[PDB]
Formats: sequence, structure tokens, C-alpha cells
Amino acid sequence: YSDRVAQLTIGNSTITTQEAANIIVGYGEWPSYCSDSDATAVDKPTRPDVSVNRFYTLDTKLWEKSSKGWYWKFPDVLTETGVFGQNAQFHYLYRSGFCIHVQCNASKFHQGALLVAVLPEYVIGTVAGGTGTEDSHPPYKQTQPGADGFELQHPYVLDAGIPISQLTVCPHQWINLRTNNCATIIVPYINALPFDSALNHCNFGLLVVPISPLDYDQGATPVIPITITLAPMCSEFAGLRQAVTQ
Amino acid sequence: YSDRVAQLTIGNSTITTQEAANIIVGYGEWPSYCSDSDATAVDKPTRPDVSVNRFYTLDTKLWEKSSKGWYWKFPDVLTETGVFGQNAQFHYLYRSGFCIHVQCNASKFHQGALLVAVLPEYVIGTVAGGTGTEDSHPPYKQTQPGADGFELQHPYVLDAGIPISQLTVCPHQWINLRTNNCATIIVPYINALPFDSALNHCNFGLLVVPISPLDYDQGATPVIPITITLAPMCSEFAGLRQAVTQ
Amino acid sequence: YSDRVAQLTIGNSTITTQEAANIIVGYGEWPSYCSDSDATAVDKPTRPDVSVNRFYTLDTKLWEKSSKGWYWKFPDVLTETGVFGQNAQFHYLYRSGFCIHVQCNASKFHQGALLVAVLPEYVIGTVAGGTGTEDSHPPYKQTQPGADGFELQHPYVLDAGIPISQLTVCPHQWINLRTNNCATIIVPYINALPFDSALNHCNFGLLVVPISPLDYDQGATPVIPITITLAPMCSEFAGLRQAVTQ
Amino acid sequence: SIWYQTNYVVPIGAPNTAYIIALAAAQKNFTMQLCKDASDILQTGTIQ
Amino acid sequence: GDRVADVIESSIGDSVSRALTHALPAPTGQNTQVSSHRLDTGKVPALQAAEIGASSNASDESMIETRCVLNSHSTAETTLDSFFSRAGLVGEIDLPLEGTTNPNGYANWDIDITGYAQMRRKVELFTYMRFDAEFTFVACTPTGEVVPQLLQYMFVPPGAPKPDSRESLAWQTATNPSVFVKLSDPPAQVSVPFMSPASAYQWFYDGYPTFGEHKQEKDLEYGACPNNMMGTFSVRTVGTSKSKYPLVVRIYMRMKHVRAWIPRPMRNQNYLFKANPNYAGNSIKPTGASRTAITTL
Amino acid sequence: GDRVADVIESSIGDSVSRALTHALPAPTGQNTQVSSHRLDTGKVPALQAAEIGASSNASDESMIETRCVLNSHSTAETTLDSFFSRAGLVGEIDLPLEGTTNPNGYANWDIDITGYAQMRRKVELFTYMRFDAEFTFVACTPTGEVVPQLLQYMFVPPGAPKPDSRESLAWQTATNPSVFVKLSDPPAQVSVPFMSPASAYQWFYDGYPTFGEHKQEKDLEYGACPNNMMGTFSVRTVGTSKSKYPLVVRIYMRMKHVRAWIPRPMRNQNYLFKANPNYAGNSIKPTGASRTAITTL
Amino acid sequence: EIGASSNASDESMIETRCVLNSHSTAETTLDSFFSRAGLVGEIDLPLEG
Amino acid sequence: ETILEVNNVPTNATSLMERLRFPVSAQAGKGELCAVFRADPGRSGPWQSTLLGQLCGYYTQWSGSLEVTFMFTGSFMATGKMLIAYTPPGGPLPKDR
Ligand SMILES: CCCCCCCCCCCCC/C=C/[C@H](O)[C@H](N)CO
Ligand SMILES: CCCCCCCCCCCCC/C=C/[C@H](O)[C@H](N)CO
Repeated sequence: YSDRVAQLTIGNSTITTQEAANIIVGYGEWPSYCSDSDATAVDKPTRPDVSVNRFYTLDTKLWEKSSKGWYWKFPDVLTETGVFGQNAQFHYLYRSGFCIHVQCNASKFHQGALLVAVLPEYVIGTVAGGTGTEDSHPPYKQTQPGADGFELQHPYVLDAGIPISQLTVCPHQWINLRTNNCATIIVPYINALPFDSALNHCNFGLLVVPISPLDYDQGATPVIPITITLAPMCSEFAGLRQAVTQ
Repeated sequence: YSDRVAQLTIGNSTITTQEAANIIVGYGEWPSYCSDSDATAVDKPTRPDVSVNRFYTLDTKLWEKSSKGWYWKFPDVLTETGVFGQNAQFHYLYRSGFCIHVQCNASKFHQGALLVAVLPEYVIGTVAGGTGTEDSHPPYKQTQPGADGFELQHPYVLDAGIPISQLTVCPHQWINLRTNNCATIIVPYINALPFDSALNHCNFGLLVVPISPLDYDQGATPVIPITITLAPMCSEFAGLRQAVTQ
Repeated sequence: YSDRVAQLTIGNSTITTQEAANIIVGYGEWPSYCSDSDATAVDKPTRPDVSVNRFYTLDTKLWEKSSKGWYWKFPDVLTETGVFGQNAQFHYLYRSGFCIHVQCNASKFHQGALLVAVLPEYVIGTVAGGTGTEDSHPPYKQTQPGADGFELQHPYVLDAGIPISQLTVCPHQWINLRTNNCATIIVPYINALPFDSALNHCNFGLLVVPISPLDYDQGATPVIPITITLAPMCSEFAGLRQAVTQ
Repeated sequence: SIWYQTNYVVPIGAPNTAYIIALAAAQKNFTMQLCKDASDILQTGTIQ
Repeated sequence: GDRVADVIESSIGDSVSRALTHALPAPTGQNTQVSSHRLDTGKVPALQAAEIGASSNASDESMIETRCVLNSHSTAETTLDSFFSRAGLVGEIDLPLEGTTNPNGYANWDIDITGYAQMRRKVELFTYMRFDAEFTFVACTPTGEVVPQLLQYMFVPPGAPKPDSRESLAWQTATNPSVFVKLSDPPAQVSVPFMSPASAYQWFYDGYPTFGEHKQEKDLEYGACPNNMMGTFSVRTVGTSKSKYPLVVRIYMRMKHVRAWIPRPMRNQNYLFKANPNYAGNSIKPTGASRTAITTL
Repeated sequence: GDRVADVIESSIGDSVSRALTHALPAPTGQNTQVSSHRLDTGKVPALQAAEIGASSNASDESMIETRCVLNSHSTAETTLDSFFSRAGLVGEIDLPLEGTTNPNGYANWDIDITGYAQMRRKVELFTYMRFDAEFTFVACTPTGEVVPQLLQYMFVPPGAPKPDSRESLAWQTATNPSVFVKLSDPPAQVSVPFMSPASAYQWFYDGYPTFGEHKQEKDLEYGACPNNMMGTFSVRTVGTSKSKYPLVVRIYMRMKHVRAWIPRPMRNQNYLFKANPNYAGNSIKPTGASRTAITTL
Repeated sequence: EIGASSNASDESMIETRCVLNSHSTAETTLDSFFSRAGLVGEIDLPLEG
Repeated sequence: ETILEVNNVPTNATSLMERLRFPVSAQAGKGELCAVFRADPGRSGPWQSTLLGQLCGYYTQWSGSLEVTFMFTGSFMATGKMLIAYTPPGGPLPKDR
């Protein structure tokens, strides 16, 4: 038995890792299907299981020596991907937790540390005209970037007035290049409602941001990519209609 | 209790009828999920249930006083329709039976009789160059018409050398305008395999063809439409991949 | 046993019908004689039974293709009719429920739907001088029309500011020409008093009004009459005096 | 939304056009929770 | 509660096919019970609705006063085994000395039951069939003469090396079955098991075997299920010098342990091609004979 | 068998949320057990991996020789109820005699807790909160003077008729709550239940409330959850002739029966707008004070 | 035509899940609907009018 | 149950009674749209004719299934089959059947 060697099998997907930290269970609470006492919709939901509950590789950013960090908004990342997104479009109501496996590996002569974090209801603010006298709002491509994700305007402030200096409150996991090469976060369905639109509302936001900068000598590898992988758990859909998008 | 008044509720769909014949159970055998002794694929299939198991209204032909009759090939009819077709595209293996509810109503001063029939493995042949000396083959739009369906070249011969004179062998149901106004056929998964492609292979074919011609005096309604409705039962999908079409 | 075939025998009267809807019991409460705990008058009332408890045919309106609908006020309809009205005149106090059998039949090639409704305390208002600046009041012939009844000024507004759009609250029954040919309403004595004058006060009002207009082609019958029939149930009279009228 | 599944079919001596009446109410799992004033007040400007 | 109820009750995954009807034994034809007159209201057997899709349930005992008949007529002759255990012509292989056809005493025949209408139509009555087979090989000259020649029949399953010569290296037959017969000997006969990857052979495949686009090129592969394409059949001379006699080999198939499944209407038009239900369009014939008037015989 | 096994075993529909941790009672602060020296190999508390995502489990008893401490320090002051049961400023309503602001003695205030940083930041520590409320209304003149005026506060829930006049017909209050106070009387105080359609109020809605396209027009509605938009608040004079005094009404909110859920980092930038986390981009400030060098104090 | 409301329940019109409904009906009672003080009169006593 | 005013035409305050009913006729086509309305009970305006609509007007919050019953008032000789679709939140007006 060991702590750093792990394997994650969901549906027909499988992730292996030999240099990891222990798995974080979000808020000390495993993802679950919705009870008959929490639910309110009378429709009999579809629980497609294997077809949608599986790992998805959606993006791969290049961690350069001077990067501000990126973020993704869930579950807008999958809405056009796979047979999960198909159910999320034909339906009004959706419910699921995720199994995020951020991954980034380098040599032993590289250094740097990422900060993987899952911040629920990550509302994004705008630079108010530089001076503070403009009630502007972010475009659709900033609040719902989707596949490619979005680069932070400023990383210190989390583009919302809140400090990254205390982001390790909500479920997080560091990727420190000298110890681990991947992070794994399991979150349950975090919402005040038993179901939600999945298109309009975004349950949380994945914040992949470096705090200690990537550095390396004149070695033989300067291209160090971070890759994002996720997998819906206990997925439920209700309120069937026509195919609707963004 | 009565025999002609019926109601068919599947998923979030519901069909009512007051002037029907009794329901036909195909080959005296209710549709069922695949056993662990018939199956051979080791994949854990998705059984999406409600989302895909529901009624679909896909076409409505106009029964004119001189029509040869039409046909549809299952399950190519739904491949681009609903969240059923989505599963049928992302997957390699598929399994389901159907609940076909052909419907056509007129007055009491109209006359005519349709013949609804479910012919398994309805392979279509071509007029061999008129003379018989040409091994031509039907186009894709004839063997896999899909949504709109296809009008028979010749109805006597069923475009395959076989006679319509004995089509009432396979599960059928007449729509005689002076008694019923709808037909209902429930078929199970009819195949020598536990699963099949759903895109390449077509389990059966629905043959809606009039034998006694529609007729009416100079009344106030000459537009008499036949409408096709179907609903997948016990749907299973396996062998997940990318979205593939025709 | 059947639901649409009914027969109503009271006293020496008898109504038959073969194309009806089920009987409505007013407010889910059968008409009854007044208890010794509800009553307050010390007089020993007369309960004439058969002589007054029987069907009365009082009017027959002609349902034309463009009619606003009519109404009657109970129990002013019988006050001059039969031996019921005699008791209602010689006495001060009266108590009874009714069995209203509105009836109207046409062919199978006619169409239209009536709305029979029993609205308790149907107080009638006036068009306030067209502009709203006149506190005029309805004549006696409008609030107490009696035998022939009264045609609505406006049917949308029920001549009282209230909408016919929600008249189906109080005990009602539709007469839809393609299904039924008669309506039947049984009401109990609806009042805050155990007895009342029967001349001054009117317990309720029968509202016979078409919502879907009568229509027919150039057939062989354009004269379609609606006929009103009613029958007092559990009739009681007290406070005997001389014969007094309107 | 309301679509024609097939057609409105009539014999020779009957109307080509008919009417449909829609009635509406709540199911038995229906509840209400917070008391507001009527969306529209019916007075302009003083009564009597 | 725990867990959710719509999963507990849910009939998802129900394995057994719910049978609406069970099979009863019928060794003899049905016997006929005695009948008497009946003048009643409500009991009416003769009146039925064909719209339903069912056959007439009206029995002869209720349509006419009948006597008693102890029917002992056997139904054995009408079984799938005793109907298909009839050897029929399924192939004719020609080995002429010199002609347009195969001139080197080696012929290859991709195994196709069809191409001979009588055996075809009988078989085409059902859509799916599963059976073991008994093949017989009759060899002679085009005149029917028996000559002292030595043939070699070889079964070449899908993927096995096909002979490209009269003296090909594939005739070593280190694995795939082959038979060595003289024409002097009586017809060679071989029993064959059911060897489809599917549970049954298909006489009809309503689809394509390949994926992708189906343009007018790959349109001839419509109706091609490889599950009942059991390979090719090859004959030798044997070598090494060319034969001295013209030869004809006829293949006969007998079915045993037969199990057909779903019934099919019966061909009424001339067969024109193998594995393809094409028909002459201008020469469309009625299914049977015709008369001059419906009021005459 | 029957039915299929992958349905029988399948954990689909598992209702209860599997708890990785249960709550223990902590009335007092944790006591400290005595500790001694330890010189061993393998037992190493101080060494930990922050990468994991967990906080230091290393206890002070294993980092330094400790004495015994019977800790009886209460943790009651640090509870959600005793932290939020503090009435704070949440609104200021102005009714001047003549100005740019409301000049007819009727003001409408769509109920927004934010717009006052101190009460906001304290509340913005959590993402979801569920609570009953106790509202207090302080009325006076802009100088703080108490004058003989009679106000009418009216709660106008979503969809109810908003007053468009000082003497509007909506002030009949036949259903929606309203309060009649004199300025002579002490502050009016009212208890308010949790009335969101959701299980909790949200200080953050990461999404749009409407469907369709979200162009630069309907882009200001991002972050607008109507579930914690509890309607508008209206004040009267009362009518019918205009008031004689300038008036100011201050609204104070006290929370009771509080239940917050998921924690959030704490604002370090100046609030600029209501229901909107915008910030001055060129004036980005550090979360705390700063010094000249890391090697000096 | 009968005069009755639709007896058709949602369980027979669509495949439904289980819902333990605990929504209270107290707010919708005659006492809790009418225990709301409303304006019913305005009496004027002007100096001269 | 009470009348759902799906037909909205104030013209001309005399033909107000037409507001209580659908026009349905012998369409000489396939699957033509008949009528359409919002399912929102407290919203304007078809539900505003119903007793439920006004009673809902005295309450800000509601919950539960609703029932809309359609009665056909044609002749007995008139027949017909019609689809009636409920499209949950999200998604636009269904362009075709
Ligand atoms: C020693 C030689 C033995 C040869 C063994 C051959 C056995 C083949 C069994 C018959 C398989 C079914 C025949 C094929 C079906 C039809 O001809 C076409 N495929 C119709 O599409
Ligand atoms: C007599 C008047 C009583 C007024 C009752 C009002 C109670 C409202 C409870 C507070 C609801 C949450 C406040 C709103 C949240 C924030 O201000 C913004 N919506 C943030 O987006």
C-alpha cells in the first residue's frame, strides 16, 4: 500500500498516476444522487450512468515562466462535449458532482508549484474602467469561457475583489513539481437547489494558478503543459425539451 | 372496461385514442432488456430510460385517393431525432424494441383501409433496368430514407420480389376508416445478435400501405393525413466513442 | 348500468334523457328539511310534499347563432306558477332546494356548447350611464324577470362587474351539442337564514349562456330551443297570511 | 403549444371550423406561500 | 428515503422476455367435439374485427352443427426438420477442358446457397435460420459418364489462402478440411455444423456491412452480412499435368437440426441475382393465375 | 440470470450523502495533555506535505514538551448565531423637502443588504446563508431631531403593486405587511422569516437568470438570482398634503437562527456597486500593510 | 360537460419520481388570508370646507 | 377549473366573448400550429381569466403541477387528433411540431 500511487476508473475511462498527493473529498462528503425528500420536480429523471459518468480531457494550457493562471467554469466546460453535454442541452434540470484530475509533470531539475482550487459560485468582476467609476460587466466569453478557459486579468485579486491569499479555504490541492505531478479533487453537487439549468448557472469554478513560478535552466525541455481532466459523478437530468445551447 | 379506448404513457409522452383496435404484442412477446447470458460485450451498457424511451412524432404523409403506400426503416428514423439518436450516434452497440402508433382519422362518410405492418429485415430490391438485365442497387436515400420515409416503386411486389398479398404474416394491424382510426404495434428487439450498430443495420421496416383506396364525396375535407409515432422500449447502448453519423 | 342515461321522477313528474352528463349535487350536499336547531320561527311549517315538489316547465328560449345568453332568478320563477307559488304567496317564510334540468338537443351535424350555472345571490348591476358617472339601478323587470327571464346586457361581464371567465366555480354543467343534450343541477337551500321571503329575496340565479356559438350548415333545422325545467325539493312554508304578490 | 397531429376532418354537411375551450386549475400537490397585494387595484379614483 | 424509490421499484434491467403465449403439444390434428343449434343474443363467434390484427378465432363447432371426430392425423410431416431434410441443388461447378470457364481443373466457388430458385424460395420463407448441414458432392462428365478421375474438394473458410493454381501450395491442406474422392466412388457426403458468429444465418440483411459514406460505388455491398458468408469452395484435378476428361461437380445440401425463427412472405417473382432481391420491372407478374371475370370460374 | 446483475448490484440512486467526517462537541477549547522528550525513527509529526490539501495535523504536544492545561475557554462567542446577531446598517432612506432625491415623501427601496461594506463583508464570508431576520427602523431629521411626524413603512413582495405616488391606492395594504409609526415612538422592530424559494440565500450567483443570447445589452443581469431579491420597501408621509419636515429612515438588520454553509475568501478591495464584485483596476491594493524589507520589522 | 374538474393525476400522465412533499398549506387558510389589516375608511375633519 | 383565456382580442369590446375559445379548422396541410401560450399562472395574460390566476395574484410564491383541460366543441361528426406540448423552461417557441 502507498499514498502517492493512485488509479481512477470511471465508466470506460482510467487515469493512472505514480507521483500524487492524497485524494481530496471536497467538503468531506462523497457525491450522491438526490433524495426523494430534497427533490421537488415530479419528473422521473434520467441517470445515464456510464455514458456520461467518465473522464473528459478538455484543455491543455502551456505553463510559461510568467503566467497569471487560468480558470474554468463548471459545468459549462462539457456542454458541447460528449454525451454528457447532450443530456445537459435537451434537459432543463441537471445534477452532478465532478472528479477533477489536473495534471502537470516536469523533471527533477524543474521547480514551481501550482494551486488547484474549486471555488463554488465563482462570480467574476470587472476592472471598473481602471478608475472605479464604471459599472461594466464581463462578456459571455469571460464568465462562461467553456473549453479553452480564461486567463486571469489580475491573479492577486481573483477578478472579484477577493484575495487568492486565502483561496485554500475551499477544497484545494497543490501541484508542487518536486513532490507531486497531479492534483485530484472530488466535489459533490454544491448548490442550494436539488437541480439547476447547467447552462445558465455554474455550480463552481476551477482555479489553476501558479504561486511559485515555473523555473528551469537551459535544459532540454521548456514546454511544460498543464492538462485538465474531469468526470461527472451521479449525473441526473430532468425536464426534457428540445436541444438548447448558450 | 372497453377494448377500443386506450392510452399509452411512456416517459413524458402520452397518446390517447377512442376508436382503436386491440394492441398487438408483436410475436406474442414483450420487449425486454438483454440477459447476461445472451450478451457478449463486456462493457457496462447505458440504459438512459425516460429520456430516450418516449414517443416521437417523425412524419405525416397525406393519404391521397391514389397512393401506392410508404415505408420507414428502423431504427434509422430517429438517428437524428431527440436524445435517443444522440446515444445511437456516440455508441457502437444498440438494443431496443419499439411501440409504433400509426394514426389516421376521417369522418363516418369517408372510406378506405390502411395496412400497418412490421416486416423484420425488410431488404429492398431494384427494378433491374426494366428488363431484368442489370444488377443495380438502391441508393442510400431508398434503403435508409429516415425521417420523411420513402414511397413504394410498386406496392404489389414489396420492392423485393415478395408479395404484399401475404404481408399479414409478420405483426400487422389494419386501419379501416369505418371502425378504427389508429393502429398500435409493440415489437421486441428482433435480431440474431444481442446488439447491433443501429446506423448500418436496420432491425425492421414499417410498411404503411392502403389496400382499399381512400374515397369520399364532394365533402368538406379532402386532406386526410397519416401520422407516424414511435417509442423505444428497454433501450441499451454500449461501445462508447465519438459522434458518428450516416 | 350507464352514466349518460338518466331518469328523474319527482311527485307526478318524470324526466327522461339518453344523452346526458352525470348529475351535479351542487356543493356536494343533498337538499334537506330544516332542523329544530337551525330554525328560529316557532310556527309549525307546512310541508306540502308532492303537490309542490315536482317538475315545472316555465320557459323555452330560442338559441340563435348570435345570442348573448339568458338568466333566471330563483325562486321568483314559480311565484305565479302551480300550487308551489300559491304557498309562496300566502306565506311569509319559505325554504326549498331545486332540481334544475336545462335541456337543449340538436343533430350530430350541429355544434355549440352552453354553460348552465347556478350562481347564489346573483346581484345585477347597471351600465352606469355608459360613462360611469350615474348610480342608476335595475328595474323590477330586470332583477326579478320571472317566467320569461332576461337577456344579458353584456355576457363577458356578468352584468355585475364579475367575469363569466370564472363562473364554473359555483355548481355548473356544460351542454356541449356533440356529447350531451341536457344539464342537471341539484342545489340545496343556500342561504344564511333558515327561511326567507321568496318574494323579496332570491336565493340564486340560473345562468344559461353559450360560450362556443351555435353553428350549422344549410340543413333542415335552424330553430334550436333551450327549455328550462325545475323542481322544488323539501319545500317548507311558515308565517301564514293573506295572498301577497310582487 | 398546440399542433395538429393529423387534421380536423369533417363530412359533407358539417362546419369547416369549430372551437376549443380550455379550462385550467391546480393539481393536488399545489401550495402557496407568501401573501402579496393584488397585482392590479380596481379603483379610479374614489368610490361613491 | 434511502435509496431513492424510483430506482428500487424500477424495472430497468428485466432480463426474461415476458411470454404472452406458451406452446402446447399437438401430435395429432385437433379433434372435433359435437355441436348443437344455438339461438342466443350476445354470444356471437362469427362476427370479428380483422383490424385487430388477429386471425379468426371462430371454430367450426360454432358455425355449423358438427359431429364427433377423433382426429389422429399426424403433424410430423409439417416440421422444420422434416421439411428441410430434403437434399436440394445448391451448386454446379464446371471444369471443362477448354472454354470461357475455368480451364485448368481448379474452380473456386464462394459458398452461396442461393442461385438456384427451388432450394432458395423454400429457405427464404424464414428470415433467420440455424442448422447443421449434410453436403453431398456428385461428380461426372457433362454427358453423365463416369470416368477414372481423382478430385480434391477443399473447404476454404474466410481468411484462409485461396488456390490460385491447379497445383497451388494451398493444396497441402494442413488444417482446413479437404476430401479426396474418385469419380468411381459413390458421392462424397459430409456433415457440417452451424458455424456463424451469430445465433442464426440470415437470408436478409437490411443494411450495410461497412461504415462511412455509401456513394453509388460501395452500393452493391448493401445486404451483405458476412455472418453467413462461410468462405470459398475449391476443387483440384489433381495435378500436376492437366486432366484428360471434362468434369462437372454438383453440390447438394441437406439440413438437419433445423431451427428457423421469424416467418416471411413467399417470393412470387423470378430470382435474378445471388444475395439480391432484384426483379424485372416491366415484367411484373401476379402471384398466381388469373381469370376473365370474378363471377365466372 | 433474471434480472441482469449490473442492475441488481448497481449503486445508482444512492440517496444519502456519504459522510467522511462527523461533528464532535467542543464546548471548551481543547485541553493540553502532558508531553515528554522523544528520540525515535519513523515517528515524525512535524514533517508534512501541504500538496495534499490538508491542514497541519501536528499537535503542540509533539513539537515541544508541554504541561497539562485544563482548557475551559468557551467557543460560544464564535458561533454563527452569536456572530451574526449584531444589528448593522443596511439601508438609508431619504425624504427631503426639495432636492434631486425623492421630493414627495414616498421613497421606494428594492431590498439590497449590500451597499454598506461593514455588514456586507461580514456576510460575504459565506456563499450560502439561511436565516430569520429582525429589522429595526430608525426615523429622524437630517440633524437627528425628533419631530411629530407619522410614517408608514410597507413591505412590497415581488409582484405586488409598487407605490407610484405619495397617496397611491397601493397604500391600502389589504394584504402585504405595513407598519404605522410616529417619530415620537421608539424605533419600530419586526421579526422576519426565511422566505427564499431556495434552501438558502446566495451572496453569489455565478450565472445568468435568463436564457437565450447574452449580448452586451443583457450583460448587466449577470449575477442576478431572484431567489434573494425579496421585493421592494416603501415609505409614506402620510398623505395627503406634503410633509413639513425633512426625514431620514435608517434600516438595521439583525440575524437570528443563522445557518451558513460554504466558506469564502474575504474581500480585500473596496466595494463599488451593489450585487456586483467590480473593483478599481489601477488602484489595486494589497490585502494588508507592507514593510520595507523581509529581514526587518 | 359533467361539471367536474380533471381527476387525472400527474402519476398517470408522465413517469414520475417519488416526492415527499412537506409544503405547508397554512398560509392559504381563511384566517391567515384575512388577518391582514386593510383600509376601510377615511374620515375627514377640516377646519373649513 | 375555470376558463383559460388563450384567445386575446379586445376588438372590439363586443367580441369579448371570443376570448374564451380556440379557432380550429380543417387545415389543408400537415402539423400547422394551432395556438400557444405561457404556462406561467401569475404572469399576464391567459391565466388571468382563471380563478387560480387571480388567487395566485394574492400570493408571491407557488409550487406544484397544473392542469389545463381542453374541451372540443365541434360537431359529433367532426373528428381529429392533435398534439399538445409542454416545453419546460429554456428553449424557444417550438418552430415546428
Ligand atoms: C466441404 C465443404 C463444406 C462447405 C460448408 C459451407 C456451409 C455454409 C452454410 C450455409 C451458410 C448460409 C448460406 C449463405 C446465405 C445466402 O447464400 C446469401 N448469403 C444471402 O445473402
Ligand atoms: C417590513 C420590511 C421587511 C423587509 C424584508 C426583507 C428581507 C430580505 C432578506 C434578505 C435577502 C437577501 C438580501 C439580498 C442579497 C444581496 O443584497 C444581493 N442580492 C446580492 O446579489
